Amino acid sequence: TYAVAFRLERGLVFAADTKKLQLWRQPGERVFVLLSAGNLAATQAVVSLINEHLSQETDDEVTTLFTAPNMYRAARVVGDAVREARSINTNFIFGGQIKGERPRLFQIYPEGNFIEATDDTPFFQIGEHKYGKPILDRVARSDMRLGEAAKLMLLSFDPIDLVIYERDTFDVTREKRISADDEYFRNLSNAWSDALRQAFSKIEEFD
Amino acid sequence: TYAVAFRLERGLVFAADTKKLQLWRQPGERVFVLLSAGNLAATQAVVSLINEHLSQETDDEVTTLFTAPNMYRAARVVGDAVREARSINTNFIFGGQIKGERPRLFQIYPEGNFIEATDDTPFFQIGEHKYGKPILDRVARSDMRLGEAAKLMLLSFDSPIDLVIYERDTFDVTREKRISADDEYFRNLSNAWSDALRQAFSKIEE
Repeated sequence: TYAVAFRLERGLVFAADTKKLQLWRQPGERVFVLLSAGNLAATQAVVSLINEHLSQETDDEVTTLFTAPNMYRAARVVGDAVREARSINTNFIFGGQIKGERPRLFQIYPEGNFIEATDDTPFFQIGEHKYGKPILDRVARSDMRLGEAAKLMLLSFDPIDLVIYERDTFDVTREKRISADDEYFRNLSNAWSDALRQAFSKIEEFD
Repeated sequence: TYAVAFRLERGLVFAADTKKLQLWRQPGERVFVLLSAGNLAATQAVVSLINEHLSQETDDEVTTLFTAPNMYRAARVVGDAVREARSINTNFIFGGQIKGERPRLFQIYPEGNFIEATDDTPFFQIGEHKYGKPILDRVARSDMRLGEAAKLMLLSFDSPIDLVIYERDTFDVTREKRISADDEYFRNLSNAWSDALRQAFSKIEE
């Protein structure tokens, strides 16, 4: 499998093929999205540990997703789960927003350490292969619209769960599953062939 | 690691990143190119078996690269070496031309069986990741110019790179060079591709 996420000024966009996209939410206060591109047992193990602490934790000092005061602290909670799940290979992407702070996006490595998305590096890719990485490197900007980034991300896939998180909304109203049978996806793909052909036609003319 | 080849009306183009590109030739008569996407030992074992039959073969009925009457028969020689090398799990690409026949291109699997390039899909890719497959699927044409195809192969890859261009009916390979990352021509082409992609994406935002 493959998954990809973008951090933009207007918010966050998450995409993963076929659940590979996991959602936590306290209405008005916080939203979290975890993307996975490992095996099904590995995703469930990490999700179960996160949920165990939310549902059964007795110790007040242990930080959970719902007591984390900021997104860095929340990323450390997910980092702990990813590390501990190995006891029960691939990276995870974790992003979201807590009230009082900007939306933030992280890539979690197997040992629980992570890196954060920046202005210069506004997206993360996970899976066996980082599909369409050159197209993202060349075209992506942190000030693109959420719908524009969603389109660019879908063209890098070559059944897809797509989630657009709008900054300061604390919900996932703009969520959608996109099949091969979908109408707009085929028409977008057709337009992308013609545009790439025209683009390369100008490259061959340019020389 | 990566290699790619194109079968065009005007000839053949071969590319591999960093030899993983191997040449054989008889002036005016035949030319062959092997591309590898495995370790040094696997590539070396296959090449050494091909050359062993060319240099030391006592049995005249055994087909070699220089006795093969056509490129299908030449591909079977390479297939035998690829299979026998595993005695001493990566694909190879094999292409060339023998006098009296069109240029032909093949992808060899680990057991020595192969498939030939058709004009529907005029290219092969081998390695861990088939880098740029979607760009090649969308843009590649069998009627492209040789330089045009080479540019598409490098731009779709978007990684030095060893490149070989064979012109149809010449039966020699001269256009062979190692393209570094700092090369000024590849820089200018890369910058033009970014802008062309940005223009292309701007048209689909609409």
